[PDB]
Amino acid sequence: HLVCPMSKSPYVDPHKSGHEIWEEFSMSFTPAVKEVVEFAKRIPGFRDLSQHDQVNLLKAGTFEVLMVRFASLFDAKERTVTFLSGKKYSVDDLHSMGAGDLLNSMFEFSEKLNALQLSDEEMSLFTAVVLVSADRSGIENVNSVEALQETLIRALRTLIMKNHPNEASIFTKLLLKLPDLRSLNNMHSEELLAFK
Ligand code: HEM
Repeated sequence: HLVCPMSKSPYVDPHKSGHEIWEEFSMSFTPAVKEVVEFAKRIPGFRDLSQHDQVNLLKAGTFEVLMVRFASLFDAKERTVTFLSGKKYSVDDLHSMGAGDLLNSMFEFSEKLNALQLSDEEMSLFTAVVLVSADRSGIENVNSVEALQETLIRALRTLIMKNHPNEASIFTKLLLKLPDLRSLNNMHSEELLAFK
């Protein structure tokens, strides 16, 4: 089994080589990855970062961007995960196929985010913040990335205050999702790299 919803299905043909399995999986997740690249190019200040820092932000942050974008695949009420094919699998079945604490943590994350029911504009600006907030270990011009982060966070505060003048705490709640995403990213990378 391959219990990642970026796949078309969690079932693996055991008579395929590791390479064929990855190739097929890549045909499923690659369009999503390319969509994050096009999204990043549309953050105006992103293009002013060095080419190295652009690539490194995408390398570190693509997972967190997609986690936000695809939080709606996790239906906490139905306890189902929708895979990129549109097929749905119960949490129980996925656990029997080898999913565990990480899947549970993503449900918890998605439930809390899904429940905020952000508008498209709010979700899009939050996602920009997520990308530019990516792990900085690979970054050559930290101050430039921090400046862009600050600019986007200010825009997000302004948008949230417009849209939620009596619930400003939504802005703080969104910032507090950043270390949660970093945790999901760390745990997920461990699972990704352990895949045999
Ligand atoms: C291109 C991006 C991604 C790749 C290449 C990838 C790959 C993988 C691989 C190889 C595994 C281990 C599968 C197994 O052992 O059965 C995994 C686990 C998983 N991934 Fe992904 N993934 C990606 C993005 C995402 C995203 C964006 C999400 C959430 C929206 C996600 C959700 C999950 C879940 C729920 C698991 C199982 C967690 C558990 O074991 O409890 N993946 N991923």
